Amino acid sequence: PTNRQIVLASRPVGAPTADNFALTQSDIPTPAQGEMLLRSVYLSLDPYMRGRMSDAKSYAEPVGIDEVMVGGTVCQVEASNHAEFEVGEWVLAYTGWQDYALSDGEGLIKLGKQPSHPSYALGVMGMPGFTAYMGLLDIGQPKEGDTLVVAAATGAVGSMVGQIGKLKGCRVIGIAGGEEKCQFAKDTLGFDECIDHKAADFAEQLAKVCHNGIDIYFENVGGKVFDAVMPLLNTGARIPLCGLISQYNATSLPEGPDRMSMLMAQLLIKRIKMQGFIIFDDYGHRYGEFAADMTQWLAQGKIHYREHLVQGLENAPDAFIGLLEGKNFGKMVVQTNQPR
Amino acid sequence: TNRQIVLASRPVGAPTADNFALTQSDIPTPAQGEMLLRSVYLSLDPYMRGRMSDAKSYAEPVGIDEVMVGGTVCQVEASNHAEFEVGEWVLAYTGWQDYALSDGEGLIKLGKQPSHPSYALGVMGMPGFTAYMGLLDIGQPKEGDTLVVAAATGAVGSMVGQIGKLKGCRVIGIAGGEEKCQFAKDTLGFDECIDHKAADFAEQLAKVCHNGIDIYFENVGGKVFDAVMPLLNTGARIPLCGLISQYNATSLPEGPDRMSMLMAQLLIKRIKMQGFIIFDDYGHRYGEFAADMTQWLAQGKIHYREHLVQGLENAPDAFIGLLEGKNFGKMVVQTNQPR
Repeated sequence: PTNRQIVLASRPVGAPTADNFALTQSDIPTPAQGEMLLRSVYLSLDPYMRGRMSDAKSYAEPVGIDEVMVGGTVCQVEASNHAEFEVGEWVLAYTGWQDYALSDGEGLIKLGKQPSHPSYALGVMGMPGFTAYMGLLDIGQPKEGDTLVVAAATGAVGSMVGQIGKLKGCRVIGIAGGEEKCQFAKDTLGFDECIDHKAADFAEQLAKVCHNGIDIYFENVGGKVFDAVMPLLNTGARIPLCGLISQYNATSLPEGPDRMSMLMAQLLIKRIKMQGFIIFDDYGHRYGEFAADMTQWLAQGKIHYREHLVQGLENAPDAFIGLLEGKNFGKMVVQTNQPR
Repeated sequence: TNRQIVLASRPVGAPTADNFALTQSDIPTPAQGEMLLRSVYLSLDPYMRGRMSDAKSYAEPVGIDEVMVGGTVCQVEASNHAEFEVGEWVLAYTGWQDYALSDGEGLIKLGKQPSHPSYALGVMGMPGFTAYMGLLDIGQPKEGDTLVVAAATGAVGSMVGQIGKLKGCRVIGIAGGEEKCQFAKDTLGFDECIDHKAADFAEQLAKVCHNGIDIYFENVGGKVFDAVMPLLNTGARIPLCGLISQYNATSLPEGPDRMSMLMAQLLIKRIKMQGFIIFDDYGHRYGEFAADMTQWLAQGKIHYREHLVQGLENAPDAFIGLLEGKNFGKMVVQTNQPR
């Protein structure tokens, strides 16, 4: 009768390794009046967690040494003394890489006692879909005929961005690692083109398919991908800035002269809006509209959601390492437990 | 004769007199549906430094032996348009010359006998409008926002700070040397103004920006932005209007590449950085701007300083003086006595 936990053993140096994570046990905490006990079924693994393990200054305190790794979870209520929550109720929570956690109410019921595809609340109906929706529609502001480019195209956020872009009237050009993912983005995700960033002539290929330039670049990756994108940006382009995965493993900045002023020069001469956003901020007023649109778009067949499910909490570290290596196909989720 | 100041050679580093040549040409003839404009006032502005360089930009570089570009206040010497009558004052973009042809694209301002017509190059023109569009549409100031703007006593910067103040911002200027900083505070209504020549500039800025920076109106870039960047708040906004500090640069700064550090900061602080060029199509906004600024002027909330230099042939030296920061207020050159 134990709460297993994956904790941060040490901060990664470059790419995370198994040694950076430790599996530990703890007595199941007891809900103390007005609280409830959540038991996890699904755990989301996402690229932004790499940043959360690092000491870099960020939007949140880094995960402490020997503290439980953080993350979104789909749980059911094991026991409740809240009691606006009944036992057996499924919930979207943020309880991290463990079996159990206490909660004073902050999640959202999803979708009750017997929901269909509850793991979807971690993907298309959850944070990655909402990230795409908010970033693309509010910052990108797609118009009919806009050219939209997004990297990590077959990943959770990117695939949502591309498909929402397509239904909003964009020409959609993906960027992804390897020909199989590029072919999947075109064949199944409805991308107009998808360019392999591993190709020796990656930048020329991108330029070739973006023959009318780029109006929206949804930024997930940074690094060499953004370097290929930048010269193709159109006047009045928009750049929703969501993540910079390519640099999360860096231990130093690139050599060579400082190009920071070149970025600023380009934003000016092309009149570009570049805007960062963090999806965990207070967008409560927007969840409902998002949920309504996405439910409709899924039903209309305009959204294809791919899930990558790994069994076992103890496999979360290797799965997470696998995710960062690009050995994932679609949104990565770990089933931590059999449901009750 | 139509005198012209032409680009003789592209500047290397700071412009010199040799980069400019004075030439003459026969006064052009308006050919039916056209008109002949005769300049009275010529605007001199920092962005012209960029127009002289070979750099890729929003506009084609000024050609060698071509007439220098710029906003002008002219009157109609002769018109066959003829929605324009002779003697009518106009805001145009005819550059550093006495005369030029026009098929109508300017705006009548303010008729045959306007008050302060040179103001259409300043508080009521491009610098005022630049400040207005950048600050209000991109900056979106709220009461209590801390606004920082460099080149604080320059034309755009002065307007940004004063519009910022009347929108409820705490306004911190940045300028070169103690006199401009004192003038910004005493005459332009800046709450503070920090000397960017000070060895502890960055700490001085941090000291007065004790609750951080919510809006940074970017005119300058370089060392100033380097001091600003760590002080930016979550949700900050950065209207990007110019980068004067690098207009003289012949190479990129040394040291490792910080492009990814800027991008990381824009993400973790959820910042909006947005370039804009004031010569784009904002025609639909001109009336609202003129109306708002007329009101703010009447309300005593806007102090406009003009620096008027006599003689077209002094435009090169005046402009060089402007870039050296030897200007006080908006630089205008009177090219001719009016008719």
